[PDB]
Amino acid sequence: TEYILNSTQLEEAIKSFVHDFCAEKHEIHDQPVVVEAKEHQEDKIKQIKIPEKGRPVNEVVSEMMNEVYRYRGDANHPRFFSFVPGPASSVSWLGDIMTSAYNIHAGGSKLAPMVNCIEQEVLKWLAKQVGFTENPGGVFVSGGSMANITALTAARDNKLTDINLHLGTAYISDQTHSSVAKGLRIIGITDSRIRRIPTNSHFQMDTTKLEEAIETDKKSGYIPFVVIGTAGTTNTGSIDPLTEISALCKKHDMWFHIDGAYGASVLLSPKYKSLLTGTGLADSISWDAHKWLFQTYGCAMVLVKDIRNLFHSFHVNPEYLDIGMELTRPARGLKLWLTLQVLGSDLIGSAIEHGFQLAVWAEEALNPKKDWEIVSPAQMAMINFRYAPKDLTKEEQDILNEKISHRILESGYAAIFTTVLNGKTVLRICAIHPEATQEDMQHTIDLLDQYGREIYTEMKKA
Amino acid sequence: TEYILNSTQLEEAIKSFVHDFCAEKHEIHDQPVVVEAKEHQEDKIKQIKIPEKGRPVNEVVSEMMNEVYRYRGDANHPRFFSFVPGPASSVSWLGDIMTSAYNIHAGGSKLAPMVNCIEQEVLKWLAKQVGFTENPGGVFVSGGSMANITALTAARDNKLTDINLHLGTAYISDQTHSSVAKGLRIIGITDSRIRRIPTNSHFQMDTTKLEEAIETDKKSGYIPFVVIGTAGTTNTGSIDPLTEISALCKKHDMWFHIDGAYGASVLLSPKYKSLLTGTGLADSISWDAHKWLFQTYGCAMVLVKDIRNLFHSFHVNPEYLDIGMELTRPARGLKLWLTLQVLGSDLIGSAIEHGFQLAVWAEEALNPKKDWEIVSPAQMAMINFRYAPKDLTKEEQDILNEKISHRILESGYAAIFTTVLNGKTVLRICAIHPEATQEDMQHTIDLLDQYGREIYTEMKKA
Repeated sequence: TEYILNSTQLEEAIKSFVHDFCAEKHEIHDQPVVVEAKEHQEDKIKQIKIPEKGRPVNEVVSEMMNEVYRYRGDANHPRFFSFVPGPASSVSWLGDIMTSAYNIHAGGSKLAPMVNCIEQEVLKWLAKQVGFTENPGGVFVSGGSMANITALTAARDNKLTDINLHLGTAYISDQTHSSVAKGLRIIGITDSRIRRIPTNSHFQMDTTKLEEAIETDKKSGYIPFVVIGTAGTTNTGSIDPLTEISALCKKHDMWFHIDGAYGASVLLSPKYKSLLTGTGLADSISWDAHKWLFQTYGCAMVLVKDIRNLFHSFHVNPEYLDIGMELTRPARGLKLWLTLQVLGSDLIGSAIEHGFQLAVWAEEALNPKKDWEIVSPAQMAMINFRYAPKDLTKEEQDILNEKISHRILESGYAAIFTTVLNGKTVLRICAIHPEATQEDMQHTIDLLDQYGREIYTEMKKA
Repeated sequence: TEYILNSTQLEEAIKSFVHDFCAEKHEIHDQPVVVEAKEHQEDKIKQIKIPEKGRPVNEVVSEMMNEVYRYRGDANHPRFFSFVPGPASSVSWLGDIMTSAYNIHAGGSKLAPMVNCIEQEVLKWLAKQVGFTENPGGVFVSGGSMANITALTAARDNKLTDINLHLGTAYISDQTHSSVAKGLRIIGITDSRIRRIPTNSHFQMDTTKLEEAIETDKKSGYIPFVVIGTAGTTNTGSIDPLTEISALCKKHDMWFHIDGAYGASVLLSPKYKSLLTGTGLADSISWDAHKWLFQTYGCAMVLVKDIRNLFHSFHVNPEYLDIGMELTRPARGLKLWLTLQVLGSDLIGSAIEHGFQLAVWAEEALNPKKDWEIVSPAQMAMINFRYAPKDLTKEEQDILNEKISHRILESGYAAIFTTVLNGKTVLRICAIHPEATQEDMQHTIDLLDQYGREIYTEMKKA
């Protein structure tokens, strides 16, 4: 039992892993972006049981490095063009290492008071960038889903009671992230009472159809209580009409929550900050640091304009008076604080702006290309496009684009996935890697066009 | 921008911290259990701003180590007799380092499939220990709070509709953790509809008064839908009558959820496993690994007997079909798996049993002591006791017990805090440190008795 907490075998394995991993960090370019697992790999894991007797440490570590951690998308590779695993700074890694070492937590007791002070300082700073100048509040959460549910609960407790909750209705767009409707169900709003407002050609929420749905629901006897606008859509990086939405909310006595899990980072970019004008109008906003603030999963934030709303929703005593929904938390904000102090907000701002440039470069490289359609132009480091030769009908065009995705993934040169946009299968690129160059974007596009016409000629008909 | 993700200054700072921390791990005994911060320390943190220009890494590192991380309760000290910060194995630390290094996540996408395979293997194994043999399900959560709300949301969707949700009532004891009632509010159950059933002298839920409240509420027109039994109360480690409660739930069509954030680990102890007979009767159960599975915050699990109930509450499409409430999660289960593989379940079991022995040793040392009352006997590594000389009245007895707590904390020899139990201030000991000895328990009690009569004689009246 004296070798449970600490042993020399462990102390060595830790130092060895850190050393080895730092060394392998310098040969990321030589490695494929995405390594895929074979179909027998799952059973290989399921056949390792939870043993009664312990195993030698480095034997288990090697097993995890080879059989578990190996099969992933390296988000720290410049040509990993997805954003769900975000590029993770080693400053953030260091934050995790220290926080886990000291074994401390946020909230809960008062044994670690400075932990909460650190997090509070960050949340205050983030409040400034959003546009909350009055008396804001906030809490660190594990992700956007948790950020969304936290805000929507505050929204619900602020607008509805237990006897009219069944009459409450919520409003989102068809490009709104799925966690929002999911979170709405959890707090008591049925899917039948969650309106999916259509979007522009620019994928922004149609505020005209929004108001129509609001007046109709109000007339039916329902109680419209919240509109969720997205600042940085998952698919296209589009932004809902923030001022227009806020106007309707003030008019119809509705809570305005902005889902800025991805796009809220743009506030740190002096060049593109103006795109999120009116975030300070919202009553609450979500923000993930593991997306565009270069953190490891998971470090996300939710901010409210009036802190009294978080108290009314999440206080412990006397249940009628950060917090919520957790009591004791992992010290998530500590690694973000460390990142801010070491890198500074200017540098982080510059990195975000480089993300915009990468998408633009992808579009500029796609323009001369023949039969390449731009479904969504370069917007907030994102771009959606497809190879659509006139010869192939609708169905075989979608299959073509999917085959292109598989072809480049197997090549291990870049990570590009397919998303359904406007009814058609579309290739998507989200480039936010700080060290990605124009050559990276150019060659990738050139490699995509190559695969595009390779599979094109493979359509031997009939 | 090329020094955001990685730099030599960072690679050195990482290797330096890990190396230095492992070295200081050999002098934990020489250090005080709790280091308390002065009243100027908060301002010392608030005066450091979020800089636009980056700071040198080790300057920031030293700052956090000295001004932030320094002020904490060392849970890895054998005489830290609280459990909220649990004793953290370095295997768990290693798990954190690896998980953060590879920058991977659970759920979400299909880029890291073996991560989910690993977590699922653990959850299946944990299901076996609870008694879910039919078709169970589960998801890793950030803590007990998240485990409770996940299960209670499942409870609600299974028993109530949107128009009678306001009529639903829940039933807990006066010893049930505060996160439970808080979570009930979040999913739509107001505090006025959360019944606090009184407890025995053994601090177990009175199943007789429970049925009375159920029949009364049923007659009033309310809809009793869930009872939350606790397997291992925060204060005394008491266990509610699991079979009695389950019987009532089957009879009255109610969901049975067990809060085993702390006590569910006892299932791993072959000696004391029988104390949790009937856990398999519940429809859901919570379980924290950062409490008695020697993990860092936060690593917790929630299990349900019927996985379909979790699907009905947390599915994404078509919202009428792990998961919930999160989509993408930190790979929390990976560090638990590493711990399980390295230490084995037998060794973990032995440590738990050693926790029991420590509490027993505290009681055995307290029996000969005069004027020391045992409010709660050694139960699940917990014991509650007080120094109550007949000379001092009720109020000054409580003040006495609080001063003893302060006296031993300032000495830095042990961490013992006060809890209110049966209306009176009481010293509480939770000893779960795998390397704590009988001398540790004996000297602690002897030191308390010393301080007890020291403050006693300081009551110079009148």
